[PDB]
Amino acid sequence: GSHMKTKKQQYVTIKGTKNGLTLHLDDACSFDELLDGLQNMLSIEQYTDGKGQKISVHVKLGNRFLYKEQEEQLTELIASKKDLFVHSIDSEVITKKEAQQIREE
Repeated sequence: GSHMKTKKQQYVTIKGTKNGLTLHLDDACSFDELLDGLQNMLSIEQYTDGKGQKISVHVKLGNRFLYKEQEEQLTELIASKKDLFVHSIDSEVITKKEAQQIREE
């Protein structure tokens, strides 16, 4: 029946039906395996909107520190033809460190 709802703290929503891919995750220190899964699935399935595919991946996680490089590598495939409205951004913490990738292992 009718029931008034208050505000939310941590919600998840993914829109990829007749449009591009608009998803918004609002959770910190939590896994987004149920988010990244659909993200890739929908992008491969169909991102054909018809008017203007909105491919805005807004991962408002926080101090979760997601591996952008993991998503970026797959994004590179679309970046070569980023004529659509694609915009992905998270909430990582900038770290000024010399992370030299040198492995003698």
